[PDB]
Amino acid sequence: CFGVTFKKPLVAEEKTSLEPQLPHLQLRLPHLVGIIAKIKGIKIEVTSSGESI
Amino acid sequence: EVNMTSIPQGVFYQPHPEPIIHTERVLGLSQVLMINSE
Ligand SMILES: *[C@@H]1O[C@H](CO)[C@@H](O[C@@H]2O[C@H](CO)[C@@H](O)[C@H](O)[C@H]2NC(C)=O)[C@H](O)[C@H]1NC(C)=O
Ligand SMILES: *[C@@H]1O[C@H](CO)[C@@H](O)[C@H](O)[C@H]1NC(C)=O
Repeated sequence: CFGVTFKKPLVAEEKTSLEPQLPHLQLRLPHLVGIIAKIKGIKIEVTSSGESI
Repeated sequence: EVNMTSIPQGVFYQPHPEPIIHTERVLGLSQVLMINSE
């Protein structure tokens, strides 16, 4: 209109959510509980010698 | 010693390295951040 140009109003997103990126250390000692559980049950068997004889 | 140069018409030029924007219009907006730890 005349010399000036008119532009439409811009709609705005109401909310934003922040989810930052985190470094991944990738440690291996955690989630190894099964090995500890296996260590718990060694179960060495010893039979008395001389009771039979 | 000294170093010399004669300005021809008494007009010199300065670098002036900052930009010049020449704004057109100003807008206003609203927004919510919603910080959550979950
Ligand atoms: C949290 O634990 C999850 C699951 O172990 C990790 O997600 C894995 O990430 C690796 C590396 O990018 C991928 O190769 C796997 O496919 C992912 N698995 C799943 C199920 O998503 C996640 O990286 C861990 N978070 C941190 C910060 O270490
Ligand atoms: C000033 O002039 C001398 C010679 O007259 C020259 O050796 C020197 O480099 C000059 N200094 C400048 C241009 O900064």
